[PDB]
Amino acid sequence: RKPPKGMFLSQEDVEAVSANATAATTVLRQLDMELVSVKRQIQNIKQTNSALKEKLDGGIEPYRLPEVIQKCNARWTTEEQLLAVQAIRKYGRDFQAISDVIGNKSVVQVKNFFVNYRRRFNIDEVLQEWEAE
Amino acid sequence: PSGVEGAAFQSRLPHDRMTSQEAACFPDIISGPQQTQKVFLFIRNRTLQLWLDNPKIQLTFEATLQQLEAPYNSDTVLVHRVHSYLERHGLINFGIYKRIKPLPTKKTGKVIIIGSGVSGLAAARQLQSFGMDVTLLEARDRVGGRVATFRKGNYVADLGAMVVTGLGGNPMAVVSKQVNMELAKIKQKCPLYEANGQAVPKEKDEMVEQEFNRLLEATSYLSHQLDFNVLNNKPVSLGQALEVVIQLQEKHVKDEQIEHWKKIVKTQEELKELLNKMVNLKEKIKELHQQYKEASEVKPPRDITAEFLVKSKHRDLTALCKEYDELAETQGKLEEKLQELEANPPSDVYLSSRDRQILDWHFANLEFANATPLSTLSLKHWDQDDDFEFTGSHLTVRNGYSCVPVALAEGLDIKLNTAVRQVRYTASGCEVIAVNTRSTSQTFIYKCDAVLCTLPLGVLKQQPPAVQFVPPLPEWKTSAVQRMGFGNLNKVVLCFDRVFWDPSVNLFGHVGSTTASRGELFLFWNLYKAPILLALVAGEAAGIMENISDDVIVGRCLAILKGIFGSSAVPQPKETVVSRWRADPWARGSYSYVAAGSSGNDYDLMAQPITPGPSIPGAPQPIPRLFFAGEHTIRNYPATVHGALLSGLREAGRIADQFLGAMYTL
Ligand SMILES: Cc1cc2nc3c(=O)[nH]c(=O)nc-3n(C[C@H](O)[C@H](O)[C@H](O)COP(=O)(O)OP(=O)(O)OC[C@H]3O[C@@H](n4cnc5c(N)ncnc54)[C@H](O)[C@@H]3O)c2cc1C
Ligand SMILES: CN1CCC(Oc2ccc(OCc3ccc(NC(=O)c4cc5sccc5n4C)cc3)cc2)CC1
Ligand SMILES: CN1CCC(Oc2ccc(OCc3ccc(NC(=O)c4cc5sccc5n4C)cc3)cc2)CC1
Repeated sequence: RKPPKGMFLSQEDVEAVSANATAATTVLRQLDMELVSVKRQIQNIKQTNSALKEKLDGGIEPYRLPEVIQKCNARWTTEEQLLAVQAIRKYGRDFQAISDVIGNKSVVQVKNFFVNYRRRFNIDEVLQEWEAE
Repeated sequence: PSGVEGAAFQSRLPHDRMTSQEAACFPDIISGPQQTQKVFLFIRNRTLQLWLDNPKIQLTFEATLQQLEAPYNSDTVLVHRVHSYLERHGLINFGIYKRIKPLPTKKTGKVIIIGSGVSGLAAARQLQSFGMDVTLLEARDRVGGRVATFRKGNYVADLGAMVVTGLGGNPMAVVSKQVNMELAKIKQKCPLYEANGQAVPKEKDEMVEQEFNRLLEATSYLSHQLDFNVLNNKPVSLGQALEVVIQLQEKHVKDEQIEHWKKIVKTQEELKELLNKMVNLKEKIKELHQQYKEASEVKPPRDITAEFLVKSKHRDLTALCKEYDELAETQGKLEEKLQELEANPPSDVYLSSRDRQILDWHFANLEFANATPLSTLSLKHWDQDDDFEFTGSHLTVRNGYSCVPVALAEGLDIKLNTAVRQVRYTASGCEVIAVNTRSTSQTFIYKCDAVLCTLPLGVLKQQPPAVQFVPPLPEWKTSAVQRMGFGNLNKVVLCFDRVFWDPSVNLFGHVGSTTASRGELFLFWNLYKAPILLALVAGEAAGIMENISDDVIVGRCLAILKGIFGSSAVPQPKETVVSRWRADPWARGSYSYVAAGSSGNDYDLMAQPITPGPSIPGAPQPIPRLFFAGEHTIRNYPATVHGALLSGLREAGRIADQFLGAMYTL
């Protein structure tokens, strides 16, 4: 019903080898050349990657900034209000970014800021100007 | 198998069903009720049991009816019909047995049997047992035919038949009880020795023998599941299918490598686009950190725009540093996934040159068993007689296989050195023309009612013919002769003065260097206590070694033994014997094989007797005059001694029913 476990005798493969006299050698050569083509395509990409790996030498360690977590405050100081308006102008509706720019304001407070001071800070104009960029 | 049921299996008969032959002899029973059939079947099985429990004395009808019990011994004409049927067709009272009722006072009918082989001797024994005048014509100076034993002193070595292929259902199990046969088993451990003299490790000996048996099952899948049996109008041979399967396995090995290395380029190219994204992100981080620094150089106090600039660059730099860490996380998983794929590569090759040579030895052993190169065996029908293989360990004859045909020839009228040259069969009788092999200018004429021809299949193939048939054999007969294959097989007997090998090792093999010479002295035998090595020549090398002198063949034999056992531990043999069965004019080969383009149906064509035409136009249909027995005429047991033995019993019963009458069918 099935070949012995280890033999691969499909009806499709038998006819491709029994076509002509040298159809056996023709099939086995096109696989030997395809093996050579892929093998040296490896060492081409294997060298391209090894060359790019040295450009990343040292990582980004001389560029990381130290970690500073501050108390998530509640009172919106006059300073922190202006930082939010500029954050909306630059980041739009990315509240996680605006929260990190201010630092001491939670994401829910930033969203509540979008509605409370929506009147006096003209957040609708600030947002539609961000949509230009 | 035990009881009366086992005696039926021993006689190659089913114990619970009437056979095709029994239906023709008892058509009133097989068409009647089931009760009559089972009564008949017990009488048949019980009679066979009595014969097999003591085959050295004749089993008479009076003895069979005495040892039966009711209700089986109530119908006497049924017991008489069963006993006369079994006696006629050689199922009981065959071989060598003391006769209770001495032979009839005078004989009835004249039968000439051509050939004193096992098939001819068996039929002559039964035909003379039935009360006919039998005369055998043998061209050789001895009986046995292809059962030839070499004896010089205590030395014994069979040049022809040698192995009894089990006793479960073998008629030779009956002969081995009537004749003093010394049967010995065969240790099936064969260490292989490469051409360099060193042995094959048990590592490769199994991982190649297993791959060999798996290649044969693959060819059966090609034949019976894919119908790969015709390749450009020509029938596919077993050698073709084996090469096709091997090439498909070498093809799958390459397909596994290509798809494995293709997994690497696919992953290594993911790493290329990832490193390019990391090197561009590191350049943005390098630029952003510079801009963040310049914004921090602005000494406080500063307006909210310059303060927002520092807070903005800090958040943007922290976000870019968060992307680079996730990309380095992905780089770690891809970099070790590549070490995963490059650490588990598929097989480099299917079989190496060292493996392929050892595989060729197993192919040579297959070419020995079939006595022909695998490029000639029919892929579909080469193993047609496999279902009828006997059960039990295969044995050999320790005192020589020739003791059986010699013992069968006891009491027969055999004309030795009488080569038949022309067989004439007409509607009114037959005449056989033969000459004396020692001086062909001396002619003999034999008249008879029927001729039984047991000429070897190679002799029937001769062109120009060695035996002329008048009238010529019909096309369906001659075409069946040309379709069937007759193989070739040779042995080399090496008689030394002492043993220099392993007495426990019955036999060891030699792995040739080339595929073209895989059968050239590939196996060495040591069977008896006497120092006789028996080298085997098979395959394509069998026909080529016949064109080489004896001293050169022995030279290649010693060259193999010197490299295996030591250059000084191998003495010169005192007696050498090399067989040449293809060059033998009375055999013209070894035995038959199912050639490509042939089938098992040709074996039955070889058995059909020839009936001549009417002598006078308008005369009734004549009687079959020319019969054929022999190794090549039995479909289910060809190429064997027991097959020829059975074929002789077949025609002997057929000729007897023709000229003596079958009274057991009423
Ligand atoms: C090398 C070898 C090894 C074998 N090993 C085994 C084995 O191990 N086990 C097994 O079961 N079988 C084996 N066989 C096969 C077995 O020997 C045969 O199947 C069997 O012996 C055939 O018997 P036969 O009577 O049909 O033919 P034969 O034994 O050949 O009898 C035919 C006779 O006719 C005679 N004859 C030929 N031409 C003429 C003529 N023109 N005029 C008059 N007479 C003629 C011949 O001399 C011969 O005696 C082996 C065969 C060979 C060659
Ligand atoms: C380890 N491995 C190594 C190979 C082993 O295979 C073998 C092991 C032992 C082995 O003994 C050697 C051997 C035993 C018997 C036969 N048969 C015949 O000569 C024969 C029987 C019949 S019937 C009609 C023809 C015929 N012929 C020709 C030939 C070789 C032959 C092979 C199996 C184990
Ligand atoms: C099927 N069979 C395969 C081999 C297995 O193990 C062995 C069994 C027997 C073993 O004795 C040795 C042995 C060797 C060769 C054969 N060959 C034949 O009889 C034969 C079949 C056919 S078809 C046309 C011709 C022909 N012949 C001649 C017989 C027995 C040695 C090993 C057991 C199952």
